[PDB]
Amino acid sequence: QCVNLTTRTQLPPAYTNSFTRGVYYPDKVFRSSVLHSTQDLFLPFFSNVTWFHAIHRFDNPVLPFNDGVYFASTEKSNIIRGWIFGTTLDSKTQSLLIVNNATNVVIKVCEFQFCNDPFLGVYYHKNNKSWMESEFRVYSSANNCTFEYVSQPFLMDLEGKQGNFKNLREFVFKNIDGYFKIYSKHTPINLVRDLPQGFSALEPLVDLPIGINITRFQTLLALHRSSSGWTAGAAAYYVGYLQPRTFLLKYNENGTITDAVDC
Amino acid sequence: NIVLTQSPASLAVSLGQRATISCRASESVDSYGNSFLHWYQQKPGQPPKLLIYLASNLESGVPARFSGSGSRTDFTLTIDPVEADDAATYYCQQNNEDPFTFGSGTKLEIKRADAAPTVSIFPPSSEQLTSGGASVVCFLNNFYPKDINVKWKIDGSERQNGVLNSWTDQDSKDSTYSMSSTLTLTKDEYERHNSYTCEATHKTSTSPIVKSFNRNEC
Amino acid sequence: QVQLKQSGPSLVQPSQSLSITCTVSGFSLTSYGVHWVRQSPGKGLEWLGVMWRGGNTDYNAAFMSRLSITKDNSKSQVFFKMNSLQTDDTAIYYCAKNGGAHAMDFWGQGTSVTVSSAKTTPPSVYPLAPGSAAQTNSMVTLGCLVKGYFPEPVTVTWNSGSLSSGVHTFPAVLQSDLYTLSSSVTVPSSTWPSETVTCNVAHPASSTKVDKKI
Amino acid sequence: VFNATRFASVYAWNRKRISNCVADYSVLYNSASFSTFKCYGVSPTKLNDLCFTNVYADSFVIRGDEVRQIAPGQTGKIADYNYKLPDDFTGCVIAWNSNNLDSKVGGNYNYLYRLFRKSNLKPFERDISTEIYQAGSTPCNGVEGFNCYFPLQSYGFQPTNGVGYQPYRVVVLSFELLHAPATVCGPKKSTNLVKNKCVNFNFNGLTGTGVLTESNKKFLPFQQFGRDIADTTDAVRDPQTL
Repeated sequence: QCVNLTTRTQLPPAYTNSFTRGVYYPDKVFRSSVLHSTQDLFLPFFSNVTWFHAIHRFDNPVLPFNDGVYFASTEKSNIIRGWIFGTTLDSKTQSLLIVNNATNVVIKVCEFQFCNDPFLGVYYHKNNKSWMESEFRVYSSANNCTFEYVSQPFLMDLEGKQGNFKNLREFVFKNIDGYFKIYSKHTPINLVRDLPQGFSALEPLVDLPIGINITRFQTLLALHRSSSGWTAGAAAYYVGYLQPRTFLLKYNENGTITDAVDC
Repeated sequence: NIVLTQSPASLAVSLGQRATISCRASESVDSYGNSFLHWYQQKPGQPPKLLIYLASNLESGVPARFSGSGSRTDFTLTIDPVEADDAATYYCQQNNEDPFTFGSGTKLEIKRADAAPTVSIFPPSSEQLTSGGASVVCFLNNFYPKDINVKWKIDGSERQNGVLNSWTDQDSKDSTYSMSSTLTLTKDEYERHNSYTCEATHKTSTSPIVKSFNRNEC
Repeated sequence: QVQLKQSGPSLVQPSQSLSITCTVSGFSLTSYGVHWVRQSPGKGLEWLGVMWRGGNTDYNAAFMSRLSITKDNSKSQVFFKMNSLQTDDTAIYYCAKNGGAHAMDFWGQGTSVTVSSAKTTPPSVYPLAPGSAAQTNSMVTLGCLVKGYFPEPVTVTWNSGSLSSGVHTFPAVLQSDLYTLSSSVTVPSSTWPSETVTCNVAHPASSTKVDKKI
Repeated sequence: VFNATRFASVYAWNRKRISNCVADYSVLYNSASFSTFKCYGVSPTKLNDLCFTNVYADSFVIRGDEVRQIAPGQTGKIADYNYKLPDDFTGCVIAWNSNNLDSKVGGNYNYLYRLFRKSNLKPFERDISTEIYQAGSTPCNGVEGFNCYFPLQSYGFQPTNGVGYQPYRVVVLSFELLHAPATVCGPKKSTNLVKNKCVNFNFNGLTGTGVLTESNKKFLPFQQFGRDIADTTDAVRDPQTL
């Protein structure tokens, strides 16, 4: 209900500036050698955005979800296991639960009683490990489910590690009249600093016709311990607020967006 | 007091017609949403069975021809169509005030096809006479309607003391009536005359039912 | 499915007490009550009492202090304790399953309980066959005279139930502290005097089954 | 659900949530394995070209005489106290005589129904209360007797009873439209594909007229259509064949 991890080291909120990130394909139309003008929820260029870490600095605050938010999950040991979206973030109303149990990205919508800092646990990170999940502190209870979905099977590496970030898993989360669309893009990286100054068009992952109100969101994170004395590995994520400003999309002959311009 | 003045006392209805059975009650009413009672059907060869619960919903086990309605005090059972399976005694049980007694009971008879009785006399054997008893048995079974009059008349004069019968009601299996006539006599009375007769009179049989027999016919 | 046949009592004396065992089967006795009635003693079908759904009991206004009911969930049987029985209490008793609105949906076979101080008297069966000079019209009728027995009833059949067409079971006539039962069957000439015919009896109370040849 | 192994009661019906799928309803209408097929507000042939938000197949059984109560604009014991439907029910009710399936030796008395209730139910309001209430001012304190009825009663689904009492596996397909996006639809029937000929095409997303011919254009995995430099549709990926 109000489980907050105590191993978080008191540090101020980190911030950065997005150079050109937060652009995705707004439609399913193939175009060749054009500069298409469009207006939808994208991240404004040169806009100040936050920087949240998940390490042994473990950030998981209650952040606002007005229209949509852009994420850039920089992972090394795959600490990010999913996201939470809902209005009250408790069992009072319906709340979207996105979680990855290291085998399938489970997506459900029930009256999930989320805590102040939910997480998943991997016991025995040192010896006799087996990389098995035992603690599931995502929610306390669930009632009156309205949507259920399980992604394809995968195999995530729960090996706790320290150092730089290896994978760049960018996502976009928005809610437009119940159409909770999710974009994704996975690419490697060697990042030891703030959000990279680059560009990459994100492809659509899934489309969740849920039909609920969403005003705030959180992020699920994995922990390790050999449930308050747990610690995390090496990962981080960002939060960029989308706005319906005017943007251009430069399409190449192959049909991909190679560059964009914020008016 | 709850005087369940159920009427009529009995009925004799033909096939394909409509029979009506009323039921009166005193108390109580307004239990949850109604004040209706339960109806039953006691066949001569089967115990009672629930017909309609709350007088507005049919009950399984019995045919679905039963229906009806009723006021807060008066109730009515509509039997339509009257068939050969409705030969039974209907009742009306209280359900909302102790005691849950039934009505007076309305016996419904079905006017089936008529049939004449059989004739078979069985005088007592020499062993029965040695025991002390002497009971001539004359079976008049497989007939319809029940309007039958058996009356023994010995050759000497009209008998009115030893006349006896065992009238069987219309069974559920056997749709016809049956009656076993008997004549209680002593050894001297049986040997008083040689010839006797099992005299009877049936409604359908215009001619008199008679059959003579001797004492040595055993 | 629902079975509520009664048994146990055979013959009771007046001014005594004995319980009628109504065997419950087909439904949970704790979830449904069991009624108790008798077959029209004078006036219409007389209701005696009912066991509630695992609680108290209700009884007739006249039989409030006379009769009592008690349930035994261990044996799945309900006992109908009788007290102060008189000669007028002789009738066929039935039990039924408590319905929704205190209805009696399913009913049992019941049993005939006779109230009398006299003891059980065995029967004196006399086979009824036609004589050599007896008349006949394209048929041969037989009978069995079960005279001088007590208490009622007694079921009579023919050849262990082989003959069923012409069989007619009549009610027993009340004699002086005894009963006189009679039965008959219409059969062709090929079954008598050529073949052997045996008339069997069955006393439901004493379970007496003694065969008698015609 | 129509051919399920076992059904629920009339007041505790098994609400099977159906969403994000399709179904050819003409097969069920012509399945030759039903006793009643009555769709209210829309015919089985018209609903094949319509989509719905949520579909709930309420699974239960009732007697033959009670089938008329399960319909819009009809009252009764089950229509008011056990399972209340809306006055504007736009779904469809289907039933099948299950006397050879549900009934057994002695009668199947597992299906229960309430003879009354404290108040009439609302549209699509389920109640599983088994409490025995008092009718008069004399409190019974639980058990029934002396003016306090027991509402739950079992159905008399016997194998030798009349057709009015036999079981009918009623399946009320509750079709409704809520604020959420449409998820259920009918059979998306199509025609044969024609190539290298002037034919009018009609896809789910766009339509037009032209000669459909293969080319070296490579659409992305999510791109279903394509436009030229002038932002005009000049290419399309067939939804059936990639």
